[PDB]
Amino acid sequence: SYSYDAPSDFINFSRQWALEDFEIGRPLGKGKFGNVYLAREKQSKFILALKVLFKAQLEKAGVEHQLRREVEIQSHLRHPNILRLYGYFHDATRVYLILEYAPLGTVYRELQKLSKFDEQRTATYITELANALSYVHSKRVIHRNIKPENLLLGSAGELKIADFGWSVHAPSSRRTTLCGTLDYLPPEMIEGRMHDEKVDLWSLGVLVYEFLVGKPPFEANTYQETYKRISRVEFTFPDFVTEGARDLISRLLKHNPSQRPMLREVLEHPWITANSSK
Amino acid sequence: SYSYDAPSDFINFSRQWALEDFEIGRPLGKGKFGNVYLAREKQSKFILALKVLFKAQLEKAGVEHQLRREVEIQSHLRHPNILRLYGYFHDATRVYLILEYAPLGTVYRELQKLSKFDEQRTATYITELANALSYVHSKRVIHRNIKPENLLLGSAGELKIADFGWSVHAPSSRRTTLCGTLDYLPPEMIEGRMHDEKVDLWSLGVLVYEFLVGKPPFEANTYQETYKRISRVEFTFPDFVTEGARDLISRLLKHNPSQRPMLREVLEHPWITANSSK
Ligand SMILES: Nc1ncnc2c1ncn2[C@@H]1O[C@H](COP(=O)(O)OP(=O)(O)NP(=O)(O)O)[C@@H](O)[C@H]1O
Ligand SMILES: Nc1ncnc2c1ncn2[C@@H]1O[C@H](COP(=O)(O)OP(=O)(O)NP(=O)(O)O)[C@@H](O)[C@H]1O
Ligand SMILES: [Mg+2]
Ligand SMILES: [Mg+2]
Ligand SMILES: [Mg+2]
Ligand SMILES: [Mg+2]
Repeated sequence: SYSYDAPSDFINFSRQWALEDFEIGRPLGKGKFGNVYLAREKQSKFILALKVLFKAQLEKAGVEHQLRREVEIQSHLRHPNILRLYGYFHDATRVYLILEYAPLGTVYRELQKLSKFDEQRTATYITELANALSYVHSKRVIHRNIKPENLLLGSAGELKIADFGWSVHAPSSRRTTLCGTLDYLPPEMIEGRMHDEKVDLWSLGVLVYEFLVGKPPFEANTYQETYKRISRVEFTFPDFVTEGARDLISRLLKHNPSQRPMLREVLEHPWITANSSK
Repeated sequence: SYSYDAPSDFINFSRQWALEDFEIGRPLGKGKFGNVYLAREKQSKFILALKVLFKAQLEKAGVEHQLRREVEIQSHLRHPNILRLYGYFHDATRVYLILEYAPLGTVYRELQKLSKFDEQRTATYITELANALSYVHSKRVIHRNIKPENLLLGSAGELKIADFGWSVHAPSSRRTTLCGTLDYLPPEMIEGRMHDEKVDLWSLGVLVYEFLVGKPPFEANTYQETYKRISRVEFTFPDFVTEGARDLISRLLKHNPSQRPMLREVLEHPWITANSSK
């Protein structure tokens, strides 16, 4: 049940994929269902990332259909600021995603090192991110999981959107995380609200805030308090956040999704154009 | 922060409550934040249930405000088929709910013993449940957690609705269980859909099915499959479920909440009146 509408054939980086095509290196990270390994295609010596997923853990979590969406959606996207998915294959026990290797790690880790980004580094990242999301949204795809952990850095330090495991086509009501006993709840208590590409515009506004401040705007001790802060749009600005940054953040963190700007208004925002290098 | 609009004064079952007012017996059950104990008020020797909740665990889960709703809502309800909450009190570390003692246990356990209920036992329970939910809904309260574990049995074998920890006033969009990182999700991805008292009509239909069949209609191996079965109303009937029972169940398990019958149509349904003893 692992036949996707996505490439599975050998690629000459200089016949179906096989595990014997790859040399394996250090783990680049640990996912929930397996590790992502630094890898190399043997013939071309091309460096890639090999995401290994265990079929047993995929099925016990019932996530086999969202994996299909991740593979099919990401493999058909071609953008300099989006992580390539060159193809996939599977054997008896594992599924392998052949991913573009991002050498400079996650924006999450870079934010940990630098504590907070200056306005120019932030505006440049937001330009790259808005460009990539514009391309994603032109395909009617919602990423729905935009956050520093899922933003990788290319060899030139540019942003690469990664982790399309939650991506869907707009509009959608699909949930992302399900917890608790559902057996007795009606549909109106388990189904998510209808949402579209404006979801990623909100996440983009959260990123502008955390890039400049060093912490997310709705941070709280419990899930419930964070839930209320988000639902009621309860956040405040430290005094060092400039007026132009406060304007862009406030325009993006709108409870009404239709009131959030188009990505082109973000790219042309005065604070962005004044501080971005791209 | 544990001052509720609910009784906290001593009651003569034959001055504020104190833990010294009660003799403690065996645990009647184990909740998520503490045990429910068989207890006895010393002066009157009146047998009750003492629900003990640890403030430290309540706050680390951020559930202090839903506890207020549970205490305030349940303590103002007076119905023979609803578990009384006589009052509450708290000390430095714990909150105590003084509950009516239900001698014959949960419907859950009775269903485990009998495997499945005959049509007459089922119809009688549904009559008692519909009567109690009619009273609850007359107060514009949604229980939102109707299931066999939360239905207790009085000394005469009658149903008693229990566990109002999820109860709210209609209409509502409050979630019941929150899981996963919310920090980057927009409101439309974390907020629940608007719902009202029709929620409990769906749960009632699930109960009719499980009472007669012995298993819930949307049972599945994963949360995701169960989610899809509920959202798409995917269930089938074993051949022994009679035509009248199939009619009542199908009328209640409507995806559109407004298409579900009033509780009075349930109480007057031909299958109910033909088989209920109440
Ligand atoms: N192409 C890549 N290049 C470099 N590092 C990568 C790449 N893909 C993944 N990683 C690293 O591996 C980690 C886990 O990958 P990820 O795709 O997020 O797994 P996941 O299970 O789908 N999501 P997560 O729960 O965060 O692990 C990431 O946080 C990165 O640090
Ligand atoms: N008044 C009562 N009389 C008799 N048994 C009771 C009473 N209240 C609770 N119990 C038992 O104690 C168990 C736990 O009580 P409950 O009120 O459900 O705790 P909870 O944490 O709010 N929900 P749960 O997660 O199921 O424990 C129940 O399943 C019953 O078996
Ligand atoms: Mg991730
Ligand atoms: Mg993920
Ligand atoms: Mg319970
Ligand atoms: Mg409960």
